[PDB]
Amino acid sequence: SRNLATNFIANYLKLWDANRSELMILYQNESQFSMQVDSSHPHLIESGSTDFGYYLNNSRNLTRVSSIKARMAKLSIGQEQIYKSFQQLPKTRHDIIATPELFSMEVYKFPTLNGIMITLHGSFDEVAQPEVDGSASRYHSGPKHKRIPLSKKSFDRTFVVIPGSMIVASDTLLIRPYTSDFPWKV
Amino acid sequence: QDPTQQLEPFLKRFLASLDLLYTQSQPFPNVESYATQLGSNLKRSSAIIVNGQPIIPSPQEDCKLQFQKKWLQTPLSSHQLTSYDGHLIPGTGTFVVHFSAKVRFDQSGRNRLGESADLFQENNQRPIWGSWFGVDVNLVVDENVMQDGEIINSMDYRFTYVPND
Repeated sequence: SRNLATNFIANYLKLWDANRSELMILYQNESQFSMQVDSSHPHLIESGSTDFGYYLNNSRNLTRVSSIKARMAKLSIGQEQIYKSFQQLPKTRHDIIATPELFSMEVYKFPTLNGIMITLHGSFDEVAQPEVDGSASRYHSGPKHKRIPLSKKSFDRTFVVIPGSMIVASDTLLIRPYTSDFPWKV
Repeated sequence: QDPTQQLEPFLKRFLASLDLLYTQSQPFPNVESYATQLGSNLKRSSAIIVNGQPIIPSPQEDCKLQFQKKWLQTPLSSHQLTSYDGHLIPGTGTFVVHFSAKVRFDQSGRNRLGESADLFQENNQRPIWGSWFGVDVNLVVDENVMQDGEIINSMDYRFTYVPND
């Protein structure tokens, strides 16, 4: 189970940084994805605060979104919706092969459906703007705006994986300010 | 949402139970009545992981009791909920709830029962809060959240950032 999760995460992140369309086999009609931003999250300070411009419109931080319409619009269900959410997240590199020590992980049983829970914590570099600009031009889709900076972010991501070979039933991504100091460091 | 609305009050109640201020004239504090209120929404045999280390149930003490006795030994805490999201997973009767918080701790030297271990040292009492720790927490909770009984099946509680102090 600990090795089955290490492999899942290793392959997942390879494709998450390379070709996200290749991940879509993992998701089915009832599968769920949402992403939430926590701009207040503690981190080591030392350019100003983190610019979350690419993430804010799609953020399902449910303490900050009150209307039912907006709450359900930021939840993606099924492969099509989920793939569209993935296209609106900045392109990344997670340095898990070279520097696996930036990351921590828990893996344990889900109570039903013979599933397992996998939660990953760490950081990434942003290497390019998202394929689809979901932040609100010839250089990007959607309405015109000034250039949003790319920067490192820290994050936590939780998968519920079930037999179904492997199906991601639930997938929640939390985005927060980069912290170069964290409790599992060195 | 439809089904996520009740999650926020539940989360705030759960966090407030971890941050419970002990109240009371009697010679020794009521340890058990205080400690059994800590994280009381946990189920007796819930799976609990704190900073990657699981709580192992013994024949003498179930997981919830072990957690409460360990949590009792922390200084008074104050959690601030900063984000949450939740998915109702079909055919499970459960939510997965992924939330984040900041938490700070009483630096006064008193424990949760108001007592300090300062006898040998050279020495109203309000808590003196330290710096913010970051926390990421994942719960699996029964779909019927409006009850504040024992509804949490598992908790994974993880410091993401620990300030120098």
